[PDB]
Amino acid sequence: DMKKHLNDTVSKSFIGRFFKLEARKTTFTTELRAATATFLTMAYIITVNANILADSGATCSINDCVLGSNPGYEQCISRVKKDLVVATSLSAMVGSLAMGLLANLPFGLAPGMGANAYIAYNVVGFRGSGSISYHTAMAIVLLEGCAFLAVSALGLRGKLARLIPQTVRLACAVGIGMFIAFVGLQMNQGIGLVGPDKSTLVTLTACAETDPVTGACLGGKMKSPTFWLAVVGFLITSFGLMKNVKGSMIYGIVFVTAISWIRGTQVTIFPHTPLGDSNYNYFTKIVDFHKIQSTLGAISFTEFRKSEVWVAFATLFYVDLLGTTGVLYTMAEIGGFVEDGKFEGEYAAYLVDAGSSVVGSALGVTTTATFVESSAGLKEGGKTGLTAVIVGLYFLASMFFTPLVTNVPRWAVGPSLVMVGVMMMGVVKDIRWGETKEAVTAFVTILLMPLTYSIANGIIAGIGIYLALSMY
Amino acid sequence: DMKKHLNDTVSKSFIGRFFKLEARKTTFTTELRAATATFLTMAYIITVNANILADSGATCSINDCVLGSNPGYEQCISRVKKDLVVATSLSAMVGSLAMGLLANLPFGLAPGMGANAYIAYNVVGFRGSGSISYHTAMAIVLLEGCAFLAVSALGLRGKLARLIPQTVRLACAVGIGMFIAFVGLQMNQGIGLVGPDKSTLVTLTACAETDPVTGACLGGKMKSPTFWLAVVGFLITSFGLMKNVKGSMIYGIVFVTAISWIRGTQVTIFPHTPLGDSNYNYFTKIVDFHKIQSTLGAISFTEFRKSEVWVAFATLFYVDLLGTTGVLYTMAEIGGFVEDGKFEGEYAAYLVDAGSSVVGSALGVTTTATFVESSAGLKEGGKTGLTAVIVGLYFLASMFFTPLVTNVPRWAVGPSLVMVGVMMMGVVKDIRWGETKEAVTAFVTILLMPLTYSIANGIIAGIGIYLALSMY
Ligand SMILES: C/C(=C\CNc1ncnc2[nH]cnc12)CO
Ligand SMILES: C/C(=C\CNc1ncnc2[nH]cnc12)CO
Repeated sequence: DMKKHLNDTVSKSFIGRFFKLEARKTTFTTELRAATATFLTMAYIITVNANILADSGATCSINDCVLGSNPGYEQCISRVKKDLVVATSLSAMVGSLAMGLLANLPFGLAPGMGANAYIAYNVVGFRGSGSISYHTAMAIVLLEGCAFLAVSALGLRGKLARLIPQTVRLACAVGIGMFIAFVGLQMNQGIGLVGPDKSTLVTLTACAETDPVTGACLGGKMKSPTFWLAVVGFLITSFGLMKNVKGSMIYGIVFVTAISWIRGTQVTIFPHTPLGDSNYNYFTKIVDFHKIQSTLGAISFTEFRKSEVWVAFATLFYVDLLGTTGVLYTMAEIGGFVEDGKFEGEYAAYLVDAGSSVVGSALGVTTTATFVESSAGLKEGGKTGLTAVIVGLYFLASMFFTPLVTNVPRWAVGPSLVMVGVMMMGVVKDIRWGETKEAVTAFVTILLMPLTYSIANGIIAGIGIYLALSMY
Repeated sequence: DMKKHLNDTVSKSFIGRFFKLEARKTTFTTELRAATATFLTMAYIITVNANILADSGATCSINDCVLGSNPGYEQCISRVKKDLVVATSLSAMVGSLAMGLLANLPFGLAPGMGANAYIAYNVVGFRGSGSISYHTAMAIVLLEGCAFLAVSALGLRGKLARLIPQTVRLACAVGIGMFIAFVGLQMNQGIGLVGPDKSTLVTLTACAETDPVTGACLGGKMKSPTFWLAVVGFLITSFGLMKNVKGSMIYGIVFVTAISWIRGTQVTIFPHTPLGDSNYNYFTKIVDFHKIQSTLGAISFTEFRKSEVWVAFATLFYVDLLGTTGVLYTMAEIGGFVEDGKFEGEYAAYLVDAGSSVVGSALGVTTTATFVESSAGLKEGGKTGLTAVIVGLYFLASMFFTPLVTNVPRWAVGPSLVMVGVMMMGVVKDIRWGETKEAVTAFVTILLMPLTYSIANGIIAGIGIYLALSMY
């Protein structure tokens, strides 16, 4: 019986009374279990979001040498990838802690997919491409976060995110899902299923004897030793949604990485090059305390005088308004929160999702949103902020394992990137495909995002068609 | 009143009694109007299917000169494109006539989208690419048609097209729609919205100062004089489905072509090169009788001893079985045809759709299927084969205008190719997106077709995942 003794020494204490444990009937153990489930569902991103931003033009320029395979640049990119893990863990612990404390909402915060890909692979490019360097991207994040905080402070978001047509938002979500799936197939961040061609633009080039320098290959199709390991990892992950295990994405990532940690095999991650020797020597120790040394703060408000920047600002505004106008209300009816027209926390909910982006802009991360993959805790129990606090505590006591998170091979996150798109595509059945007016714009927005390799292009081409087709 | 006098001099005559005009109550005028509507809906393909097969490695090899911009090869490709128009018109008149006469079904036959793209852009390649030359493709069509006729003669199709899982077929249809939309964007058959890149694989390159030889460009984005004309033609076409005009696709094609026929403008199709002079000199006359001289018959059963051929045979079998198991029954409930379990013509319907592919294999065309875009006649009236016969008569008296169909610019069919994909995508809301088992395979099949630029790759990757995920 002493189990229930833990629910009277806590509920009647200050901690229980502060969160109103007696109201919205629940127990401390149930809230802890819900927090554990929603952490296991979400924990993947700490190693997924680290590998996307790392290969996105690190802070060191040619002065510390880009794409020429020089060990000097490789050491810097290793250090930067080491720092972004801690940065993402900190940005997930904060925000989640505020949402737990400022409001009584059992949610979680972390830099989600979709804004990280946008600023990572379109404006900063792949290791020095694009138009704007790394500092200007974080300046843009700062400006967008401040603007969204101002907009949510005194009410316009409800009156601004409701006038957008109901089809463009869903089409944009599907297009972002397709693009995040597409980016996980090239031999730059993905597994290597898609390669270049001369006659056509795309061609199946799972390719064994590949060219290390450029990216082409010299014969051998669908016989890559690492591509098949990635495929079996994807199958292991996919056999985790059926039969409904708690967390399967991290299970597949862990299995693939653990198989890859063997030294000497053809799918290894620690080769005999001295880069591999240094990586292994760092990997010997498991627990390591790391302090940010490179991307602690780097903001430059000196290039806000040209174009190709404010377009990114508008696109980030549109994507972040798409993200939050949706998931927040959706994961309110699952629990016993929704009333006739109120959340009892909606106003305080929108404030944190914008406030904990200013703290992340000068930290190494992108804008954050409440995770949709957190209903695994709501569907069990817990009605107050005893899950957000525990999630923040977990993320805080998950950054000490940096050596086990900075050596994940890039072919272990390809399945995760593909599965994110599969999960996102599920909303495509709510679009009214009957009328031509919605079908044309939805199809254009969906198709133009992965083919042209741009999200802003898709949004700007979907808005124009919908505007022109209704010129009355 | 003499209008109704036309319904007694015909219904009581041999023509009326043969088609049982008194039964399945209808009138001759109603059937003629339905035939007119279903011809206007379908007529586009005569200029759409001609431009796809023309730029697919014409029969003349390097001996009559490939992609080097030599006038000798250009004359041959012009002659071949001239011949395929008549070939497609003949293949549409036949088959439709048989379906009108052999059975009492008010449908129409023509070489539909999806098998033409497959054999055109994957196995014969773009002007000499691929593994198999033109003759082997028609031999494959002959073999597939004979095999399907044998299978439909004594019953297996009902017992063979029903065991395929309900998700793979829909995913394949959506993937073919996406691929047919994708193929209409490159600067080879499409308008020019998508071009190559070095860092990424795809990049928006609507590009004004393009390179005539290779396909790249030398600066200027989204400022192509012909791309904007194609866009406005697409808008004209799309403002034809809302407000429900009879036929709008051919309207947009005609408008774009008529604007393009002006000589001297920047979007012209008759430049001052002597190729343009010869094309214009042929275009002076409007009505011209043409006889097939190059692709009348060319079948070679000499290379059926290697691989990379029977794979195409299996893929064609799968696609053609997907096509017919669906549309035929669907456009049976619209009219008063469906009974408890019978069509009164199902067995005779499946026979013609396979028989009129043998006649087309040694004619210049691909496998044909009953057009889904023929319900425009069913939804008005007509219950017997007084529309198929009229459709065949129209197609017969539509091949005399070859000069007005062989000079259509390639940027006038891009909107049509895009719109076909938009119309095909509408079935995506019947797939069960809830269970992971169907969602994963549907997403993989949908995504892998346009990205890898192959339909067989998508089918073979969607079948394997569904088989592996159910290994019990
Ligand atoms: C709106 C933004 C991100 C949204 N991304 C996500 N939003 C909600 N749930 C998720 N799960 C994974 N990624 C996400 C940028 O702050
Ligand atoms: C099965 C095949 C083609 C199917 N294509 C089509 N099938 C049905 N309706 C259409 N409208 C345009 N194209 C089509 C090949 O014979």
